[PDB]
Order: sequence, then C-alpha cells, then structure tokens
Amino acid sequence: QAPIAAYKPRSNEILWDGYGVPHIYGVDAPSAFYGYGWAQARSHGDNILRLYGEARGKGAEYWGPDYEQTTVWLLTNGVPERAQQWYAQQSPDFRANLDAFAAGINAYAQQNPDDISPEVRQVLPVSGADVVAHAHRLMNFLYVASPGRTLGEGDPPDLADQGANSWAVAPGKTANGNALLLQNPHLSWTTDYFTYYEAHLVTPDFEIYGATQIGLPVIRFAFNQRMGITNTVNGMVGATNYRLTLQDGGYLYDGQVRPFERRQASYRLRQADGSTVDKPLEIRSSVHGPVFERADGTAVAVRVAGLDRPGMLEQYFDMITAHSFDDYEAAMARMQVPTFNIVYADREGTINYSFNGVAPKRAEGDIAFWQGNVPGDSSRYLWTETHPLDDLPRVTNPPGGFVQNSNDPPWTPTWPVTYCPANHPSYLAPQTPHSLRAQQSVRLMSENDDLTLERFMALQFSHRAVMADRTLPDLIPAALIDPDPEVQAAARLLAAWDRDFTSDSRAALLFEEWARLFAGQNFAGQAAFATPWSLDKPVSTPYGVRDPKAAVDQLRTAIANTKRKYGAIDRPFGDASRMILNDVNVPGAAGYGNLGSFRVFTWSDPDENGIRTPVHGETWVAMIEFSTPVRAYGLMSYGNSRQPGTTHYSDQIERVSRADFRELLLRREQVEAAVQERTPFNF
Repeated sequence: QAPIAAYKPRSNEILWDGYGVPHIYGVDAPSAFYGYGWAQARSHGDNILRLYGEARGKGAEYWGPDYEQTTVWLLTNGVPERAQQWYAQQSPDFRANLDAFAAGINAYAQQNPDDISPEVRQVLPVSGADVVAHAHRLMNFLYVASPGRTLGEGDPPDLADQGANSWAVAPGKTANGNALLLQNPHLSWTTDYFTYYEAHLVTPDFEIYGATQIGLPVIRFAFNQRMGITNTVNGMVGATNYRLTLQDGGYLYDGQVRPFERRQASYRLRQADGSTVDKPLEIRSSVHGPVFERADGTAVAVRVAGLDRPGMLEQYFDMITAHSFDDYEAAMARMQVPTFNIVYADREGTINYSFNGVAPKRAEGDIAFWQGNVPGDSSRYLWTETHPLDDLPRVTNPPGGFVQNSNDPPWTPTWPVTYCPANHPSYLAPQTPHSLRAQQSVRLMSENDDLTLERFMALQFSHRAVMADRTLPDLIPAALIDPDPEVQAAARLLAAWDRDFTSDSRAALLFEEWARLFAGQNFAGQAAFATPWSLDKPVSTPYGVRDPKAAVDQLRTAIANTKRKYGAIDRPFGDASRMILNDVNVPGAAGYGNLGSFRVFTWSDPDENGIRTPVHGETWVAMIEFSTPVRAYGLMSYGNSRQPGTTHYSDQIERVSRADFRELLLRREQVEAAVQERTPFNF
C-alpha cells in the first residue's frame, strides 16, 4: 500500500560502508548537500577541483598548455560568466543547497589538507557558482556542444562509444506485480568528468540513492522507495555550426556585410617555471553566436540552444524527489535539461520513456542537414524558439508493458510501438539502422513475461554475438571451399562456436577481427549484408552476407590479424580480455555492443602480449524492483573512489567478473549493519 516510513535523521552524519559508499544523513536539505559535497571531496577531490578549475576558465592559468584549448573554448562561449548568472538566477531555496555542497568540499579540504593534491590546492575555495559552472560545461559544452564538432576535428574515442542501456518493466509483465528498472551507462573508464559516483542522501523530507558524475550535486541515476530514473544519450541536436562568408572585415548576412561583435579578453598561461604569461584572446560574435576558426581556414559560428535554462540541476532534483508521476512530468516540462533519453518507473506501476532535450524549432531540413555546416549568410536558418516537451517522442504505460533505449533512434522504444518517424519533425532524431545491441534489447524484453528481479538481471548479462547469427550461416560454407587449409580450419573453429562472448570462447577474438573488416572498425558498417535493415523487421535485419567470396578474403586477412594481435587464432577470449585495476587482474566476458552484446565492454587494442582491457563499457549497473520496500542490486566497475591510496578503486572489479551484485542498502537498519566508518558533521 503505502511506502515504508522514511527515516527521520536526528543529526548530521555520513555512514560509510565497506565499499566506500557514503550514506549522508542531514536534519535538512542544506545539511545533506554539505555532506554530499564532503563525501565527493573525500572520494574524488582531486579531479573535482581540477574540473571546477577548468570550468572557471582557469585551466590554462592553473595547469598550463594541455588545458589551454578548453580554456579558449569555454571563454569564447562565455561559460564561466553565464555560470555566475545562472547561479544568481537560482531559486533562493536551491541556491542554498548549492552553497552547502561547495562548503562541504571546502570543509573536507580544510580538515584534510594532506588528502588534496598540491597542484589543485590553488583552486580552493570553491563556490556554488563553481558547481553551476561545471554542470553547465558538462551538459551544454561537452555533451550537447563539444569543441570537436564545432572545430571540425572530432573527439578522442567517443564516436558511438558514449552509450548505455535502459529498461523499465510494467507490473503486468512481472511475476510480483512491481515495476523493474535498469540503470546501465557505458562511458569511458578513464575520462575524469565521466566518472560515476555512488551515494545515498537522506533528510526528514527526502531520500535519494544512486550514481552521478563527480562534481554534480544532484544524482542523475537515482531511485528510492517511491521511484527511480535512468538516462542514455540521444544526441539531441541542441547546437548549430553555421559556416560564415567572410567579407570586408565582416560577414555576409541577408545580402549585407554585417560587422562582428568584437571583445578583447585575456587569460593566463602557466609556464614550465611556475610563472604565468598574459595571453590576448579576441572573442568575435555574429548574430548566430561565438565565432571560431578551423584549421582549414573555415570561419564557424556556434549557436547553442537553452543558454537561458539555469534550472538544470534543480529540475533533476525535483524530478527524482517527485511524489508522483504527475509531479515528475511537471518538473521535466520545465525544459531545463538540454538532452538525454530518460526512463522512469515507480511503485505505482507507471513506466515512461522520454526523448528529452532542448530542440530548436525549425521549418526545413532533416537531422543530417542540421548536424552539418548550416549556411550562416541568411536569417532563413537562424532559429530562436525551442520545442515544448509534448512535441517530443514519449511513451507511457504502452501495451508492450515496457520501454527501453540503447542509444538507438526513438523509433522502437517499446513493442508494439506507439508512434513512428512520420509523427515528428525529421530533425529531432536519426532514422538509421538500430545497432545489434539495441535489437537484442527489444528482444530480451518483449520475448519475456512474468519476470522476476533475478531473471531481469540475468537478461542484463546477455553477451550474444548476434552479428554471428546474421553472418556465419553464409560465411562458413563459402570459407570451407577455400583451398587454404588454415581458412578451412578457421571456418570449423567458428562454426563450433556457441556464438556467445564467454571467457573460454576460442572463436570470439577471431570473429571480432573478421567483423572489423566486414562491418568497419566500429562494427556499424551495413554495406556487406545481403538483406538491408528495415524498420518493419527492426530486430531481425540486416541479415546475411552480400558477397561470400569477398567476405572470405576478409576472413583470410582477419586470420592473419588475429595471430598478429593475440599470437593464435584460437586464444581464449577471457585470456586476452582482462579487467585490470590496481593489482587485481580478472578474466573478461561480454564485449562490443555493435556485435550484439547487451552487456558492454569495449575492449581496447591489445598490447605487446595481446592483453587488452575495457576503454568504455559497464560502469554503474543497477536493477531495481519497486516492491515495498524496494529491492535493488548494483556494482561499480571502477569502485567508488580514485584518490591515490584508496582501497575503493579496485575492490569491485572482481565481483564484476562474476556478475556478483551488491544488494543496495536504503533502509537505516541495513546501513547500520554495514557501517565501517562514521563521519559526524555540522553545517
């Protein structure tokens, strides 16, 4: 019936468990945020202070050369100053929480100066504005508008490997009648701002368990006794790069030569000897927005949407603390979160999918057109309005009894679908072939019924080489008629494979190498299938091999590659695939999502000895059943801390190698039973 009574904290304290997971208890909100800020300082202080410093545009001043590009990017886009505005524009209530958070961080550093790396001490003290600045940078100028896209360069490995999985199951599809939720982000294992942190906040008025990126005062992947939500990247096109026609010191626009908006700014660049050199920086703007110059000499102006949405953090906070789905939807309706697909589920039995973000209203052009260089010489392409929530693809309690997204276009959020590409403007999302992992996603959910939490988790462990199922039947035969015995031996090895990425697979590695050539290095190539992908058979296409003879030459080559990389065509998958953190070295399993593996581990290239580890992949994984009280399990691949000397960095990877999940503790008693360290505090 009613949720179990939440705990009313009678004093401020952090109860840490054996895994470095803080259970922050505050007599009020500001107190809790302060504890949260303290805990994050404890667990990831160095990187948070580094990121906050960058967000001030002081990256070059504080750490020199390797941080300069980001400084120029953030200054030119006026990020540090807008953070001050956004900060000021906060609601009095929330601004107090942000100030607490910053005080928590400051406090921790004050009482533990030794735990703070020397090179980041100059960043202290930090303020509520700094928090806001970072989140603004992350959301708007990393996720939505990255310097790579605008500068016409690219980005260090983050192509399609910035993915995730997400499921929400309606009570009707379960055995117990409680909704189920899956949080499963697949971001880099090394990039600092992408590091996830696990925490638990409790005040007399709210409770929030979950993971979030270091430096964020709100929990993005949260849940509690009442509800929970998860996120996945949808690539919402919130920015436009306009090509400019330079002319007579200005730029051509609507037939006339408009002069630029010029501002002479400056920043400090640290020198090897510790001194700083003052460096000039002219910031030019066009009616579109800031202007950058590419290497090829192209003058590009970037127009980022939602620069007037200062309530990002508060939206997330109100969303996750919502007392009902209605409240939740009202919160999301503020349009303060610029991107992401978001999934919801609660103890009431409601599940929801939302292609969220702030999208510019446009009158022409498909997504591909808007993702490229839009002509910047006419007011014809200068958008100003953005779409309301109800203009975007969304699903609630569908007939299928579930929702899901694995970075695939929003065209198959459930089965049967409830809408189609035609119902929305063609610039919102792409209409491209869904990845094999995404197809596996729809299958695992729609094909199963009467689910239990345990079965639900087991399905999450799927590591099927769907790619094989679509190709081997045609490849194998064609390869067997090849005169080269080694090729024939390869075909037999492959045909004996159960087509699952297990540690012991002797054919997996070889298959991958073949697939690299058959479907491109990222495994997304379609040019080689006999039957092209189709939205009408979204989970069974593409299929077959268009040119078996060619594909065999590819296998011929792939065989050489496998031996060169691993030393044999039949090396055990988990012998070359390892998960190495600190001094822990465990065998790997599961693999590339584009090859159909639901559970993901994007293996890196192998080293001298054919050993390789995950570059991106599983990180924070949790499955929640909204029973009363709720039940949840989770694991954090890379622990809950990265502070030099911490015992909580490599202390979970072993359980990951065995899919041995931790029961997430929400109830006071459970917490008291697992406490290993108490940190009392006053705000």
